[PDB]
Amino acid sequence: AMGSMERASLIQKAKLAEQAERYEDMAAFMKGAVEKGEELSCEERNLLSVAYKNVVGGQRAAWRVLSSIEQKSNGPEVREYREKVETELQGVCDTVLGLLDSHLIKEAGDAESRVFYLKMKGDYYRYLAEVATGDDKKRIIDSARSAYQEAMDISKKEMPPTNPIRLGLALNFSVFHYEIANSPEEAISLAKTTFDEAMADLHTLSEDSYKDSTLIMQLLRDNLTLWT
Amino acid sequence: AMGSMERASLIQKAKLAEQAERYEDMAAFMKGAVEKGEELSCEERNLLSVAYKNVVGGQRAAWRVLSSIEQKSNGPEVREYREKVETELQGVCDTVLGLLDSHLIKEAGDAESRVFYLKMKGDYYRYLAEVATGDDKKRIIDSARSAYQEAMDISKKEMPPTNPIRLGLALNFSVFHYEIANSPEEAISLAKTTFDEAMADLHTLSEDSYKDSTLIMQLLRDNLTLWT
Amino acid sequence: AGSIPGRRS
Amino acid sequence: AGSIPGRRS
Ligand SMILES: *Cc1ccc(S(=O)(=O)N2CCOc3cc(Cl)ccc32)cc1
Ligand SMILES: *Cc1ccc(S(=O)(=O)N2CCOc3cc(Cl)ccc32)cc1
Ligand SMILES: [Cl-]
Ligand SMILES: [Cl-]
Ligand SMILES: [Cl-]
Ligand SMILES: [Cl-]
Ligand SMILES: [Mg+2]
Ligand SMILES: [Mg+2]
Repeated sequence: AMGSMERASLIQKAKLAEQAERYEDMAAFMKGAVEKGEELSCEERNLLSVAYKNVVGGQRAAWRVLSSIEQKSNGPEVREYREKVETELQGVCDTVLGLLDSHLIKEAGDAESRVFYLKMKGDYYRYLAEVATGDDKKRIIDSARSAYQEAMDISKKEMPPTNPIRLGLALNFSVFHYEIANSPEEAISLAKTTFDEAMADLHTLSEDSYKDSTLIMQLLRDNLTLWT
Repeated sequence: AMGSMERASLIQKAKLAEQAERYEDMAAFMKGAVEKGEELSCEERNLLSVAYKNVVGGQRAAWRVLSSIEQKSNGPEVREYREKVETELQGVCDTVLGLLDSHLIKEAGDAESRVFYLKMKGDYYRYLAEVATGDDKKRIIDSARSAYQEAMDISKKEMPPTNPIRLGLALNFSVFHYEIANSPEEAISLAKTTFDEAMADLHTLSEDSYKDSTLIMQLLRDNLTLWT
Repeated sequence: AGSIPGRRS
Repeated sequence: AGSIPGRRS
């Protein structure tokens, strides 16, 4: 669809779309950029993630509103409209997963890129799991688990405990354990051990790296306070 | 597009879409409802207006961000993307104007409905005027003026000076004078006379009508403070 | 300046 | 609870 636009122009327009808070456009520009077939830089990976996280985040919030109304109600309209939003959400998740599978993950050899993409894979299966009810729901949960686990294994071997991607991965995998997998103790354990191991490595960091690591540590702490 | 859905289901889904903050969906449901060909009730007119005002409001905010970047810049990408957003915005305004012309206005005989729709007509021509530059820009401005003027003439003959539709119309026409027509004195005069004539009629109102009228009077006052 | 909002809020 | 935001803000 964006096949006729230059890669650099798609990236530029994704940055403009973010500034304009046009996240659907942003996501379309970034999908076009990925489909050029070249690997993404650090900055470009963040544009891709920001775009789709915002699009699906809005769909999730709408699905939650509609699901609440539907549950209180229990004509067909609320269920029909919740189903419409759900199908759209699933479509976006499938699109992101398709970009990761064709071919971002397989071409990502550096630990930072590969962990980034596997964290995304876990997240979009997690979003699918939030709305799943059918014969494949266990399998969707396991797909999220498997992606997060591979990312964790690489991160623990290849990155310091304060690395922001490693920290964000652990944060999100802990949310998976608490909210999806019905494993609140695993969630609490992961968040605690992540926080403590990062704390012990902060002394190695510059001011700017310290700010990033402590920002995510505070999110881990905020969850621990909510969960305990 | 919504031709196979019942009118009542479209209205119900527009209300759900508003609760879910899905304003594009809201607008599509309300377009489908209008296209059933029946007149709209007071509540339904407000759903139609809310939906499109929110959609175009987001487009306007994005266009302003992009137009600012473009003006600071003065490759083709910023202009191209501003043009894309502009074309989309114009398309939505044309859609709303088309609903008003086919056939909401011509079937609206009561003063309240006819003023409501002519106020909308003025507003969507005003939004077109905000982005216009070509040979038709004077004509777009005059189309907004003409719609607002007809609404004003009816409102002054048929509604009390505290009527909220009459007040909102005067508010928006005053914004037209200030921001579009380069007539700040006309804008200030209209806002002042509207405010003062409403103030003098508040004694006739119930508590709930008083709250609505004073709410809009405060908006008139906020503009007067900004403009003077 | 400001035009009318779509809802009282 | 909360997952990571897309940007530091
Ligand atoms: C254009 C217009 C003016 C007033 C109304 S209303 O009185 O029905 N009402 C509902 C819509 O949003 C409002 C905002 C404010 Cl500040 C006051 C009243 C309303 C509808 C349309
Ligand atoms: C999943 C993930 C974790 C960290 C980063 S980042 O360090 O590049 N960065 C930019 C994206 O948004 C952030 C939010 C927070 Cl709270 C901390 C750092 C970042 C990117 C992706
Ligand atoms: Cl639907
Ligand atoms: Cl590679
Ligand atoms: Cl474009
Ligand atoms: Cl009629
Ligand atoms: Mg090229
Ligand atoms: Mg019917």
